[PDB]
Amino acid sequence: KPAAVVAPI
Amino acid sequence: KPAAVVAPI
Amino acid sequence: PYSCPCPSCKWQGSLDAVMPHLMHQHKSITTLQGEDIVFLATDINVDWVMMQSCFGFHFMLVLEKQQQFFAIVQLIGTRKQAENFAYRLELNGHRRRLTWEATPRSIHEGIATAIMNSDCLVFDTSIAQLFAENGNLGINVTISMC
Amino acid sequence: PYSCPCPSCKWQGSLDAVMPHLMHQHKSITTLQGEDIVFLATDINVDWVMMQSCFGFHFMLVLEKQQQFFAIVQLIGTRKQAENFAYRLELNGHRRRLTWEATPRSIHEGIATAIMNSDCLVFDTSIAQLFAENGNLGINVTISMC
Ligand SMILES: [Zn+2]
Ligand SMILES: [Zn+2]
Repeated sequence: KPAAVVAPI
Repeated sequence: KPAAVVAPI
Repeated sequence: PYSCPCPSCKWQGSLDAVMPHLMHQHKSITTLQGEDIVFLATDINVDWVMMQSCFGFHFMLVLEKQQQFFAIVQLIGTRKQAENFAYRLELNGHRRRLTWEATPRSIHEGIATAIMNSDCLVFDTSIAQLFAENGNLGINVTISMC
Repeated sequence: PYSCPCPSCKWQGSLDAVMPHLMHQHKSITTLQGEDIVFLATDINVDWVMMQSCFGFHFMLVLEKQQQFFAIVQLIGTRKQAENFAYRLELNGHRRRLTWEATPRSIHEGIATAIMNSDCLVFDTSIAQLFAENGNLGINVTISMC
């Protein structure tokens, strides 16, 4: 699967 | 499915 | 040495003596035969306990309200025996489903430790209300071998 | 009239104007194409936001830490459009799996109301730690039509 590495707001 | 009707301790 | 798996009993003994103990002294715990059952806990406004029998074993099913609810399954057996199973707990309500899947604890591990780590199905009252009828909560419990 | 779905923006407008708004003014939100993806949120010790694109629509994926964590999916679209979908959120760790399945909220419904009712995946820190790498939490998000 595609994955997004997400940083916090 | 079989079901059990359970009272609280 | 094994202690009584029921969530006021100070009984201790061998593993082979656990089932006889539960049957003679805790006659009020219901047992259901089958690997896919509904644990219907009533008046969720506390511990509920039943046993599920399948694959030649007995599993203790526990719901506790401490508010948060904790649902867990424990094998009346050793850790080695428990590692051959997987359990699934599912709440189902109007177009919502919460599912928890894990290896059952042996009764030697107990459930205090699993509960304190939220190592089980954990849901709070608003959620409980959401899946529940009229203060009655149906938990679908499924056990499988791995 | 629709308001900005991002969990400090006071933008308001038509439904057709929502996507252009997000693309021009919130350029830092990542979008992933696909119906089965991993939302890998980093440093869980707060809001994380991304968008998932599938079935010709855009879904806003949100994780918020208020400690308890709330994970939710919202359709950039109407309630009527949202009712044609089901989403699944799954945490996976060592022989443990927590799953939440529901209908995505429209952005008109917002997520404050769903969050306050625990109408989403709700888990606390001990659980978060349990499914997480080194302060990084992978949520598998799957969207399907019904
Ligand atoms: Zn006893
Ligand atoms: Zn905005």
